[PDB]
Amino acid sequence: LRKKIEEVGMPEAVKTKALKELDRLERMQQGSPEATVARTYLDWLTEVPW
Amino acid sequence: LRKKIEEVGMPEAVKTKALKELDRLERMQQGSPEATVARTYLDWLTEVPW
Repeated sequence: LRKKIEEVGMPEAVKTKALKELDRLERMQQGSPEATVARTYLDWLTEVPW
Repeated sequence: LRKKIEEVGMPEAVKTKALKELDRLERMQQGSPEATVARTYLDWLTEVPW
């Protein structure tokens, strides 16, 4: 995702929101009830057109 | 469950979705409340006709 996110487009508050999940490292390979929401969140963040 | 996921069906995104949860239930043996959720989810997912 850090390959995916530094590409063309996004503004800089988007980048400050984009550096959120570097230290959201380990809760998705085991658990958690709200772990794929951040995965999906930055998927949505890199998915919308710019 | 590995065999039955591999034979019947499935669409490929669904098969990746199922295999990324089948390895995540390494928490078994008198618990957890999270193991019995995922095991019946995989039991429902391999009995619906694809």
